Amino acid sequence: GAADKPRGFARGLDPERIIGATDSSGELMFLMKWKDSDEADLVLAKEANMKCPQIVIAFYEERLTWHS
Amino acid sequence: GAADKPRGFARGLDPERIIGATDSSGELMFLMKWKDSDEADLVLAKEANMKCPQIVIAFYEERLTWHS
Amino acid sequence: PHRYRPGTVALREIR
Repeated sequence: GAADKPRGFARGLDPERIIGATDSSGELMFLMKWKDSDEADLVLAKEANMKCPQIVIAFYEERLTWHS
Repeated sequence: GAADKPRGFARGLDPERIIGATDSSGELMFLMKWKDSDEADLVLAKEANMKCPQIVIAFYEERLTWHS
Repeated sequence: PHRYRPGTVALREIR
């Protein structure tokens, strides 16, 4: 709602690790764990790609799976 | 040899798109297509991660699978 | 020399 600010990247925190993902709205989002904070937030993947690409990469790298 | 052909990023070309990935050697590598080249070649993921993070992200985004 | 493998990013929908 209008007063639920700041949220996500607007909290000014340093991204630590992506811990989850969702597509329920049509746009990909990441559940972001921030350094030194217990509360993880949803952030747009498009925003994370811009703001913390290495964090995005690390998330994908950890979930890369080979198939046979 | 002293005069081995430059490979990968050392060739000074602009990356275009990652074609595929493999961790055969124990290091994760990408088959990189370069702009205006028909001559793809293997680069380390850690190197691609730093030099063209948006290309690495685009690769992983193309290959998201939802297990649940 | 330019073989590559079948690999995906295995995600789990939160919802």
